[PDB]
Amino acid sequence: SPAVKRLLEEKWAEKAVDALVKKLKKKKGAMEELEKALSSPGQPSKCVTIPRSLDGRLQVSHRKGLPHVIYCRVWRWPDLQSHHELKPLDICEFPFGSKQKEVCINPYHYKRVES
Amino acid sequence: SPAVKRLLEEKWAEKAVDALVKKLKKKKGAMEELEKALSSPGQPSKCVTIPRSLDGRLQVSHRKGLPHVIYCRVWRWPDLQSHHELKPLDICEFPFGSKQKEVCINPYHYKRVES
DNA sequence: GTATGGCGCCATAC
DNA sequence: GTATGGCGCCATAC
Ligand SMILES: [Zn+2]
Ligand SMILES: [Zn+2]
Repeated sequence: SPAVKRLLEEKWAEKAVDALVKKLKKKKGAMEELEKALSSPGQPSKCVTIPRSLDGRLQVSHRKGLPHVIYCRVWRWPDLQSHHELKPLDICEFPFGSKQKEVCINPYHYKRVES
Repeated sequence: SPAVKRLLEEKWAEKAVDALVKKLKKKKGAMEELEKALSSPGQPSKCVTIPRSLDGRLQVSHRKGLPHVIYCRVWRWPDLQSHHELKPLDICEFPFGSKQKEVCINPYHYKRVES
């Protein structure tokens, strides 16, 4: 209940972290990994995963988009448009490209590239 | 293209009339019936129908709600909450209650009842 | 029971 | 081809 506020158009992201924290409060020690990672981009951070839809897309308060794009745009670049502006760092084990069963929504595992 | 502007949070209704006009430009003389009806509540008005979903609900720019509630709230009471505040007039042949195959979204075929 | 909202699937706009 | 968005179906909150 207060985890959402601490992790935090504003009312749409609020609905998005909400969608997220519900998935993370269920995973083991998962909320903890994320709270630390919002603090330091340079400090090492563990992967925080959510399940992957067949589509790839995640729908949040009736808007539908890719998960790492969503949570980056909540926590880093609010002007972020599409996944092309994103690229995964070398740190991350479950990037969106990976097509693996889970997908990392830790916002600092990706850098923004304006092509 | 200009029909939408003439029939006309504002940018969500704009997306809704858009969803609508596309269905009406396909029906025969249907756009015409609606243009007249936005003018006069007291003047007699023909039914303007759209298809009915099994659910009943209509999704518009990612929000989902009942059709007569949507188009009433666009064109009459913007503070309208649920379908309980609505009741169909005696004029209408395809009210939402009717569960018929089409459904009348002419905003003036319904009156608002605060219970 | 009713209300509400996401996902897989599909249809349509570039 | 990629992007985008609605509907039927289902799962969950009252
Ligand atoms: Zn990662
Ligand atoms: Zn009618």
